Amino acid sequence: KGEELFTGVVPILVELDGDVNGHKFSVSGEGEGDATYGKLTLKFICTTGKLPVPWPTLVTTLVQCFSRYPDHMKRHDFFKSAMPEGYVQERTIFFKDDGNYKTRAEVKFEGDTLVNRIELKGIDFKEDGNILGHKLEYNYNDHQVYIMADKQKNGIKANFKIRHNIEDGGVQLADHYQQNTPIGDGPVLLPDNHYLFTTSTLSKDPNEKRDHMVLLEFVTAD
Repeated sequence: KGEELFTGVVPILVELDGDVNGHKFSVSGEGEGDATYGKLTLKFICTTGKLPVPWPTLVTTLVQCFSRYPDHMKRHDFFKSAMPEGYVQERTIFFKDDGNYKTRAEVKFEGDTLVNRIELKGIDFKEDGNILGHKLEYNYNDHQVYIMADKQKNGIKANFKIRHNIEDGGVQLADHYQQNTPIGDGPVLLPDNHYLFTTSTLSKDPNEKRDHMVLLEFVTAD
């Protein structure tokens, strides 16, 4: 099936066109993924200058096909089954007391690379609040994601809340809303409702002079 496209180490390209309050920017990302361990290792660069948001607010947007699916549930794996034709991923993210993101993304194979292309638009943000005022710590507090099949769209939806640590105290809520649909026409594994558990560690690279993000991530399903 598609599951076989991930048996070993795959390369990962992430491209991101964004516009937040008219602050326009871009992020490109390279890395690889090993679905057998749901291990992601990734570097992201603001190839346009300084990132007008804090890196953590883009972690979610910046590949759930790489999550390690234990043997007994390989049949619930929409993300690998949509491949290589891929899936669209649309999200809407509400930052409690600030604006929000609208993100479209195409997650397909291109040659041997898994490519996550993304458009991100944001409106209604306060220019001195925690997002545009760069007020969040460079840490990540993951949260599980409840995956639910959307039989009418032939794919899945999801709703989950990320907590962002606020410099000097507090947490910024980021209410997440997600649907995925398949791109190709093959059949797809519509899955039973389940969880995806993510641990995420953002580091820097001491030899990169651009505004950037090193990210190591693990995702496994249950």
